[PDB]
Amino acid sequence: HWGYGKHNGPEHWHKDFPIAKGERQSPVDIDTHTAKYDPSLKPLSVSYDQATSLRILNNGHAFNVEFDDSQDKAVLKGGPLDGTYRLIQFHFHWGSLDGQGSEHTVDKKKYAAELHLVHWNTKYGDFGKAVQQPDGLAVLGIFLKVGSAKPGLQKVVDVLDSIKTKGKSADFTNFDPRGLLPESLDYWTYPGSLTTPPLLECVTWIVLKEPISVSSEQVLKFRKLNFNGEGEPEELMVDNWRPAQPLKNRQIKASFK
Ligand SMILES: NS(=O)(=O)/N=C1/NCCO1
Ligand SMILES: [Zn+2]
Repeated sequence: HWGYGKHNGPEHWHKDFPIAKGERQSPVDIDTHTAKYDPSLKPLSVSYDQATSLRILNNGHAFNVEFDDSQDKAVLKGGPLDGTYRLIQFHFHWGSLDGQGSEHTVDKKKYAAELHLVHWNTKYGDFGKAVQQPDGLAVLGIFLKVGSAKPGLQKVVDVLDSIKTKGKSADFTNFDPRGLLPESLDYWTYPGSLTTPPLLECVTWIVLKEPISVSSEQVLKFRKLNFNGEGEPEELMVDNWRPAQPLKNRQIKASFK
């Protein structure tokens, strides 16, 4: 199926998923001089104090930390958003080397990794219905640079040995995603898509300006995961990012002056 290799990676996805060449694909390069401060942006609200994490899964493309989204427990509101968006999962994209890994870029700069906190608009009832809507999803994107360790990441790092291969999962209750956030909530926003197949154009992207720092040891452990299943030849899970796509008829707005 689809993946990140030379024979099934981003250059091939359009054959099964023609929206790959659509009008609102993600990620994009964020040209900081072209982005415009938007005074209509209401304050952003990240309310994760009641989050209920459940499980961590290696899905063959990345690992997902999944949340109970059966009630408004961890929600995103404000900023460009109308209404309430419920956290369903987070995951990362990362590189083989520290100089690449992020999906979005900032003035063409690539970060070592990028965290995506995925939320769905509660007006549509379920995630599956939300992904049939142009305002179905909101993804909070956070860049990772290598420097000092991120303490709130370490519990994720330490469980990765138990989900090495595709299809493995582990309990991952009582994880607090507040520990993955930078100090500032300044952000850029634009309308886009999922960055993995099926590449659906349902996402309001909110990309924080401030990266979090993680240690070289932390990202090195991401790179020991495997794309393959148990019993198959080892394919390290690295370079699971889609490059920047054409901006087309979009404007990136900044929340900050
Ligand atoms: N990288 S991404 O756009 O968050 N992609 C997905 N796919 C399912 C939900 O999030
Ligand atoms: Zn993602």
